Amino acid sequence: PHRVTILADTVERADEIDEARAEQARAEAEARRREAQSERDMALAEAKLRKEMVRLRVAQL
Amino acid sequence: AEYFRDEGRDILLFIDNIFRFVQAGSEVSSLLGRMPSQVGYQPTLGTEMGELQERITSTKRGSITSMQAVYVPADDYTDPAPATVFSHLDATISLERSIAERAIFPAVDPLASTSRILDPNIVGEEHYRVAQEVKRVLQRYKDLKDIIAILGMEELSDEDKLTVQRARKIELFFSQPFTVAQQFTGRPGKYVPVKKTVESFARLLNGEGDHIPESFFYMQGDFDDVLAAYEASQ
Repeated sequence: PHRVTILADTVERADEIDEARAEQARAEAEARRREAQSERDMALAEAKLRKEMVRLRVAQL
Repeated sequence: AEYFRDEGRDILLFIDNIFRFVQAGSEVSSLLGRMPSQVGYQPTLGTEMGELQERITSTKRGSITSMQAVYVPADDYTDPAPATVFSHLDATISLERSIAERAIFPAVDPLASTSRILDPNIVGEEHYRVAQEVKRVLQRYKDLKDIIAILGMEELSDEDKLTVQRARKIELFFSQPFTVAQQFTGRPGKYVPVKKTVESFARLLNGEGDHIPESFFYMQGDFDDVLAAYEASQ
C-alpha cells in the first residue's frame, strides 16, 4: 500500500534515444570494456609476464 | 703411518685441519721472503699440498683409510687451501653454516658433498638410486628457494609442492644425534647402518611418512624411530 518495488530483469529508456551517443552507451563502448576491461587485462597480464620472466632471470640466488 | 702401511697393517688416518697445515706454510713462506700469491698464501701451495697428500695413499702393500678435516677461512670455499684440497680426495663432505644455524648439527650439505664410490657397482643399485633421488630432490628445492622466499609456497604446482615438502623433510631427517654430543645436547646417540639409512630414505621418497609433520624427522635415527615418535604423538 505504501511502496512499489520492480524487480525487473532489464530496464531500458529508449525515450532517451541519444543514450547510445551518451556515455551510458558511447563510453560503455570506449570508457568501459575497451579500457575498463581490455586495458585492465592487458596491463595485468603484462605485469604477470614481466614478473615471471624476471623470476626466471633471478633463478640463480 | 707409512711404516704400518708398508708392512700390510690397515691404518685409519685422522688428520685434523689440513688447512692449519697450509696456513702454517703460508706464515713460514711470509717469513722466508717468498713472493706472496693470491690472499697472502705461499707460491708453493700446490706443491706442498701434493707432497703431503700423495703420501696419504693406499698402496699394493697396505691400505690407509684416511679421514681429513679442512677449515675454510671465513666461509669462503673458494679460498686457495680448500680449493687445493678438493682435488686430492675420493669423498668430499661439505658442512655449511646455514645448515648448522638451522640446528641441523650434522650440517652436511647433500648437494655439495660427493664421493667416488657412489657407484651402483660399488655401493649397490638401490643405494645409488636412493642417493641420486635424494639429490634430485633438494635440487628441485634449491631451484625453488627464491620463489618460496618471495611469492610463497602456494604459487608452486602440486608436484612441486610435494617435492618441496619431501625435500624439507629430508633436510630434517639428515639430522642425527651423536654419542659424543651428549655434553651439550640431551639427545642420546644413534648409530644407523647404511642399509637402514637406504631403506628409510627409499620409504620417505616413496610417500610413506608424507602425513608425518616435518618436526618429527628432527634428531632421529631410521624411519622406524620417526614412525614410533609419530605414534607416540598420535
